[PDB]
Amino acid sequence: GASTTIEIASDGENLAYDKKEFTVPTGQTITVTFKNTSTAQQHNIVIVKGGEDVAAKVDEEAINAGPPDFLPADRTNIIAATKMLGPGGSETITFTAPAPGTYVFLCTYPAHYAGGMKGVMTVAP
Ligand SMILES: [Cl-]
Ligand SMILES: [Cl-]
Ligand SMILES: [Cu+2]
Repeated sequence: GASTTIEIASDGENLAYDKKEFTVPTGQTITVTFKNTSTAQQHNIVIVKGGEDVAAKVDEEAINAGPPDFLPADRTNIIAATKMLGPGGSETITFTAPAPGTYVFLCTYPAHYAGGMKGVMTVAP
């Protein structure tokens, strides 16, 4: 199940990814390519350091941070994040997988996380 190279995309015009979960091996370099395949939406992907409580706080810092990237000033709670992609844009991010555990991924464009645009990165031991 575990993989070091992940391809993920938005689903149509909905506030959802085409993957709700993926697994990565701990301690190794991971490549994640996100494609905003929508025709009219803004999307990113943010992998946070922990679960739903961390994700909620990053989402709130994001909407306060505002346009155009909607990300917090620093990455203390972020494993990796793309920039805010327009329709048809894509980005590839790179990070050492952290300690084994479950890590929420989410889009921080306003209302999209609450709208269900989220998933879980499981990090295998
Ligand atoms: Cl692999
Ligand atoms: Cl972003
Ligand atoms: Cu989004």
